[PDB]
Amino acid sequence: MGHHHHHHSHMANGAAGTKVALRKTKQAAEKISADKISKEALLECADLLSSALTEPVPNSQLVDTGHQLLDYCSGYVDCIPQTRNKFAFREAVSKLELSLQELQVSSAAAGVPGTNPVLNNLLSCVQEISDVVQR
Repeated sequence: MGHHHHHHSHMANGAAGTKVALRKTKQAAEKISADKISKEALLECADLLSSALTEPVPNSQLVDTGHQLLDYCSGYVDCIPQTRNKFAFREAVSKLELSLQELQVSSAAAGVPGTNPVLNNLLSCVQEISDVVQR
């Protein structure tokens, strides 16, 4: 216990733009985290959403948990050989990002189950994304 510096998990976040430089392009698949994005890993991350959209949780948790799927998808999508699936994957991700960004500003309730139809729209997108990989 401690009543002086009372802050749990306070990571020293301090990088004013410095960490944003050559992320515009690539460098080497070995170092690129996107090359590490595994098929099963993406499915498991999506499973967090399907669960989180059926269990009552705060808006922050919903958006932040789904927010990672965008990085996984944006990197993994180009690896998909079948262009049909790759396109169906693109649209699903496009639906996911729009739904997530509107959910955070349309929170209002913040922590109320079923509060916004957007939650079901997210679920629809997650089902599509996983199913595209299962095609």
